[PDB]
Amino acid sequence: SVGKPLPHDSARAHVTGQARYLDDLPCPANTLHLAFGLSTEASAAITGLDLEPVRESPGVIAVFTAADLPHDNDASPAPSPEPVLATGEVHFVGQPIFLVAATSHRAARIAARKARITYAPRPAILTLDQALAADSRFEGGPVIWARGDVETALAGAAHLAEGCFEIGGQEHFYLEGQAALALPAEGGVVIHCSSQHPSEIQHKVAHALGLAFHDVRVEMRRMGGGFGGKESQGNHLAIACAVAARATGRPCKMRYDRDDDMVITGKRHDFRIRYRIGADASGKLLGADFVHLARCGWSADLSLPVCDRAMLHADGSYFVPALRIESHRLRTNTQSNTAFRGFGGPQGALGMERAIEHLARGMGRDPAELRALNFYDPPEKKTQTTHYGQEVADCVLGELVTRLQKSANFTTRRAEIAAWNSTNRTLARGIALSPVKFGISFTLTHLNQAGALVQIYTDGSVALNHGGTEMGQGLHAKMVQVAAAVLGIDPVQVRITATDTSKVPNTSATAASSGADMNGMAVKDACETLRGRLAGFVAAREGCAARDVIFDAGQVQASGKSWRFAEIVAAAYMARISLSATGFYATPKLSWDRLRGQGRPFLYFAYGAAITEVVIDRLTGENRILRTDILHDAGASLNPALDIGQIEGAYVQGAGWLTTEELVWDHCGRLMTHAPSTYKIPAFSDRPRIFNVALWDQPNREETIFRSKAVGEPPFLLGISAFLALHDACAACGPHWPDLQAPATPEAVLAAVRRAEGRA
Amino acid sequence: SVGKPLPHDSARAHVTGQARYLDDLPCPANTLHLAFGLSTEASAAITGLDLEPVRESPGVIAVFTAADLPHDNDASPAPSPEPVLATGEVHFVGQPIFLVAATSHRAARIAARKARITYAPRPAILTLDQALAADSRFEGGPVIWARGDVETALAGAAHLAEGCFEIGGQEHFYLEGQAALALPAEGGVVIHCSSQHPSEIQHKVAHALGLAFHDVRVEMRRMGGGFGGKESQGNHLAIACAVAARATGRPCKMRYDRDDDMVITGKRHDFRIRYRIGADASGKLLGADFVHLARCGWSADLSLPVCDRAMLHADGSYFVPALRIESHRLRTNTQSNTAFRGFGGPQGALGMERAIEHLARGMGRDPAELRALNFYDPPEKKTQTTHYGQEVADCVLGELVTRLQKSANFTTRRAEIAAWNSTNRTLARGIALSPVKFGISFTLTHLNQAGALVQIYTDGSVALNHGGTEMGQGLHAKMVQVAAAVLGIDPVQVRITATDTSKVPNTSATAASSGADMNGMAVKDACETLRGRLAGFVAAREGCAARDVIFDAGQVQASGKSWRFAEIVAAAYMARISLSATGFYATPKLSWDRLRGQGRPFLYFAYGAAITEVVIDRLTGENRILRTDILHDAGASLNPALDIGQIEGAYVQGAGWLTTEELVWDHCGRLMTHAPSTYKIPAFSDRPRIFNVALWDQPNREETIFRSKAVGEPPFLLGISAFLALHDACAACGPHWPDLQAPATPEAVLAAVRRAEGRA
Ligand SMILES: Nc1nc2c(c(=O)[nH]1)N[C@H]1C(S)=C(S)[C@@H](COP(=O)(O)O)O[C@H]1N2
Ligand SMILES: Nc1nc2c(c(=O)[nH]1)N[C@H]1C(S)=C(S)[C@@H](COP(=O)(O)O)O[C@H]1N2
Ligand SMILES: O=c1nc2[nH][nH]cc-2c(=O)[nH]1
Ligand SMILES: O=c1nc2[nH][nH]cc-2c(=O)[nH]1
Ligand SMILES: [Ca+2]
Ligand SMILES: [Ca+2]
Repeated sequence: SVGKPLPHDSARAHVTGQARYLDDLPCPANTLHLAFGLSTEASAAITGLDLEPVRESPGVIAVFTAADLPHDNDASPAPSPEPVLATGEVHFVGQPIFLVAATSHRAARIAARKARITYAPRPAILTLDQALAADSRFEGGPVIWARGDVETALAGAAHLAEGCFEIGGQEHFYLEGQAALALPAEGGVVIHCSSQHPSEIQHKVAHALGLAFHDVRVEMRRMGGGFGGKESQGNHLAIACAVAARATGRPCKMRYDRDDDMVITGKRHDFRIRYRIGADASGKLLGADFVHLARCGWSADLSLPVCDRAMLHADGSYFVPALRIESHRLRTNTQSNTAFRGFGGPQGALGMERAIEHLARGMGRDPAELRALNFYDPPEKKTQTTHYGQEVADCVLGELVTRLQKSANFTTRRAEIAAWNSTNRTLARGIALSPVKFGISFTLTHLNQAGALVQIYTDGSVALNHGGTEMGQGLHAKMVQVAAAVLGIDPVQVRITATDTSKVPNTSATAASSGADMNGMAVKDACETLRGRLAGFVAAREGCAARDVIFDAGQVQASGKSWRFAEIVAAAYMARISLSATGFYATPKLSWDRLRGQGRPFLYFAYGAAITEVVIDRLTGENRILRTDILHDAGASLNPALDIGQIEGAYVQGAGWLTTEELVWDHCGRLMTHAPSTYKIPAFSDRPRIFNVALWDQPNREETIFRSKAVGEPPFLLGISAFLALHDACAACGPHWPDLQAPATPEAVLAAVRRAEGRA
Repeated sequence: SVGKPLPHDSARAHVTGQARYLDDLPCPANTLHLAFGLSTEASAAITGLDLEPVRESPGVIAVFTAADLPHDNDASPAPSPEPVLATGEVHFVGQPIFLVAATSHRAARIAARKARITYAPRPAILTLDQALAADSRFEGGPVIWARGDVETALAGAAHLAEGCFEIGGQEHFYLEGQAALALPAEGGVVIHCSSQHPSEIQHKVAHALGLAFHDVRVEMRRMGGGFGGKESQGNHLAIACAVAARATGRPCKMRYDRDDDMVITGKRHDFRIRYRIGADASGKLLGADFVHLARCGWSADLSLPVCDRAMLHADGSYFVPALRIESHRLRTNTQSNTAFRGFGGPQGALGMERAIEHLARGMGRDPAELRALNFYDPPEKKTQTTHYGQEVADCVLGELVTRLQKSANFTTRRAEIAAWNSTNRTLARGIALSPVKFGISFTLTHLNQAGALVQIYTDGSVALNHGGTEMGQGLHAKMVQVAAAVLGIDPVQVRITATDTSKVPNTSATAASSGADMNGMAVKDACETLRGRLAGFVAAREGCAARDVIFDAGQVQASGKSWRFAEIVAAAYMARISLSATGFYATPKLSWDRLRGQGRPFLYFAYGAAITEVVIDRLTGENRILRTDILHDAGASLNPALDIGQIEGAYVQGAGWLTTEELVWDHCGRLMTHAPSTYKIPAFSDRPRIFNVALWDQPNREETIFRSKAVGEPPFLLGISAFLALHDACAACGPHWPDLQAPATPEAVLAAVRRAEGRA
């Protein structure tokens, strides 16, 4: 079943509005609703906290403060704490300071605004330089990795390019907002939330309430979008909900209004990247030296892994004999940044990407050959390594880009464009090609495990359950498909159930594009046990050997006789053979050392390429993507439709990141862009007018679920091509380095134009 | 932990009203409430059905009729159907005809009464003779089993007794009544209910909705008692709930008001038992021939297995060279009878016990030696068999009864009584010893399976889950105990979860006193798995063998180091070892054939004995139990507290059965006793004033979880001593056979008195 383009498991339900998300679930009439009241300072001591106006507000029932917290007060996904309710001082504008449970969402919102709070302000750190200045950082100092000796390499280099440039963050904007609900259930709680990580929600709620893990059960059936935004900031909602619940005696739900959501949660780490890169006379890179300043926010969240991944991707798609990264994870008084599709990767990649382009302009070379010339070697003595020392044995980049350029009519188009430009004085088109190599697996190694539990009922139908969470990316269907493929029956007999830490325990968050790779195995593992039992039984019964019992298309065949799967199961039931099983999986071959920067942190890499073409307006910088062509490698895809879709969506999101998406804070730290009316994701019409997406269809070298390949994050990096192209257009307008910053808003583009035009 | 007298798992919650049973669960404001409208005819064709008044009644939302059922209309636990709504005709007073769904339980009841129905009455069959007469029956004819040649045997017997007697049914009176709730959950349903058989609730709900099983989940956390009454009559409530909820789009609950419950559900099968038994001059049984007429009601329900079980126990505790049974299972237009603690066994045993008393009286012998003399032989060439040919290899009655007689001062007490009676002309005391042997395992062999799913979280706590359902009998403690023992940690670390068919599938109803025998094994089975993975891991890590890793008391020990179980678990999680496992178990050695009456239908036999002392008043029949002494064999008890408890309570209920519980139908077939005000269970004061219960402590010969023994049903048979003792007091008043019938209400006793007295 694996391999066919079947629709998402809740397609119909989405499309008629029966699919329920969290705020849709029915709940008792006495359910309360909650809202945080937030700090209005970027950095201060809290000096007075009068809440009387709060308690007195209509419909309100309980109000909460760090002191009311019965046990832990900490939602951080990492060993250093992050209070859920402020403990004496605040650190960014948005930080929740107390919590309100009233008889209605509005009510709670309204009350949250009546507090009388006095602060003793303090100097605030809002910018990388400020941070740098004040040595405000995480991990007691920057992280440095080095392979070879760069300064040597670069001092003696025929060509060179130094450059510095800004990469702005990005707000997830998941259509369904953060949200959760908790229901006291004799002794313990049951939380429903919209999170990518129920096993953690469990852990944090448990600690928040002083309960052993077994007294807390998180169920989560679907999220309306997550993109990393829900890898951890689901914690504050769950904690508050469980805590209000334990106190008031009653169910408590909490959902952030959009404005709150954007102000409180984190975003993608914005980066400043400073690079020197250099090459040979023939164009082979000689070395690249990089410094990453990354804006993490006021607490650790997942900065640690994120910045590790960006370093880990600083080689972009190329082999480089010497390469250095110095990675500062700067602490600042603003939203605590966190995961976002790509998890650092795009930042590191775009780093190398910008440079190599700068390099190419420098030597009047065509960027594309320059790249193509430095891709890692194809597979099949001594294989090349990355700067962290992992052999790259499966890079099909050379082949693929070639194939893409042909199919995209790359060369010819390039000319048509030059011409067209030369005849225009107000508009310029530009086009670029960018590649992608992304590694698969958590860099924090022991997260790479998954479990599934499978049940077959006497009427032959099946209930599948696994650790992943469906956030729109088709995970469940793939897992259904794998299961139906391994048991030999039609998918229709397989039903998916909601994710539930009481059914599969100790899960990792659904992330690192590892949802399907791993859960897939786990389910397969369960289904294999089950199938095993069936064959054993059939065999003894029909005298003969298990391995000749065949399950296919809903039918079982043995010794010339054949029966319907149901008929087999019923009979195993009568025979008393267990029809239930768990299954589990752990990614092999991984080992690496973060501090040393050496090892094999990944199983295999994902690749792909994209050629985008755009036009810009020389007067105002207005601009847009006319056409894009992608060719991306999803292994032996488990579901081509489902994959094409992630590819298309990711691309858009990726581009979105480098074009109109822009975060802005005011001089006092306030988030100015905190609502769709001022934070602008790709709207329907920004879709490329011609959008060709196709897949490289080749098995994965490594032994993954049906030789497929993760496909959720990788494709997000194809967005770079858009930025690259945007920059090709500026370059066409003058002979200077456009030095286009990201995000490329029109103001930004217009600025690049002028530089290149030499008008300042 | 196994072996300690620990409290029930939910004792704190029982005692402060926090434990929630089904009607306590909170549910959405829009939930609807249901009630059936019932037939008022014992047997007729439904000719007209005006429901208009119903739809018109206040708060009503939907009304249903067989025609409205969307798919199956059948709630029977057996191959022949039993409609949930009546189809054209009715067969007893109480049979549900249509179904109302209103915005409140009262509203529903009230509307249920407004229908205008016209019937076309038919002759009804209400008594055994009638049915016998009309050849009204199930299984197309009686069932006969014969071992040896009885006629021959009897004909040539030094001693003989023929007698015939009635045994009455019994209403469960579970303190929480039948009840269920169904929640549409996108495409499928979730049922909560109060039932001993969630996997079946699943089956029937599914079939009624037209859904594969996998779209139906039943969760059942605890029942307020079941005693058999919830082995199958949970079905109608669940089907109706689900059906109403498919149609109205909203959650529907249904619980039966007492009066309804007693009129609609079934009761223990009342019996008429005819016998001839005969012996040697020395007292050894020669043969015994038995006829069982059994009133099953309008529909199959579980008559089939029940009646098999009575045949199965017609040998009571005695070896009998020849013995025959003809068992009629007669259909009648009354409540469809069903399971009840003992499931036929008591009726069968009572049968033999009456007869051997009759024989004893006939030969001027003391019943007690008569019995003592014919018990099966102890264990340790050719071992005796039962009349179904199953060797009885573990009968310790001899040893046990002896011990009981002595500890209870039997003989001296017998004398004290004779004297006392001789000085008394209005009161008479009676005393009697009665033994029990009870087979353990469903007689419908493939039912004897169970499964469990266990989880260990990274803080070391543990979530246990198995297929059995808690109904007051202590199953979840015993299961927690086994788990804690096998894993080597303190029980506090293990929490039980609600029975849930999406977690352990395809379960048998919890019954046959086999809840723990089996789930215990399965739970051991998963724990052993998990403890296996842990040892493996410690082994590898500390180099050494797994069999030397030791879990005890919450601590793990190997090569001279030790750590806390939780430290092991966390370490395993980081090593990426699955901490989840299912478990399964199927009882071995069983094989037997219903039709022939031959086989091993049981793993082992439960035994015990009870001596009861009573007084009756020769004027009105009033009477009461003064003192009871029991010695019962629970194997190596999994929890002596919990086991003494089942013995106590069961004794009471058993006596209850043969003394004040009495069912009564009027000429039209209407149940006259349908409420506690007229059906009378033992009340506090009818407890024996001196009530000594003690356990026989010997490991089971068979390999049962910790060598323990089922103790749910067997001990109910100890009630028979109460009846036998009431009969001894009658006997004490005259030289004639009292012919005491059951139930021995005071009317009944007085009647016996007079027979004995020759006063008619
Ligand atoms: N439609 C949709 N796709 C998505 C997301 C989402 O929230 N919605 N989250 C992304 C992120 S951050 C990851 S890490 C992958 C997860 O895919 P996977 O489960 O198979 O690993 O989904 C990507 N694709
Ligand atoms: N307190 C209590 N004890 C009880 C019952 C009950 O509803 N409540 N049901 C009886 C019946 S019919 C059976 S079959 C056993 C179940 O014992 P087991 O589950 O451990 O097999 O409960 C016996 N004892
Ligand atoms: O290496 C990681 N990659 C991720 N992608 N999305 C979430 C991720 C995470 O925790 N770690
Ligand atoms: O043999 C059985 N004995 C039972 N006791 N309680 C329920 C039973 C059943 O289904 N079968
Ligand atoms: Ca966010
Ligand atoms: Ca009943």
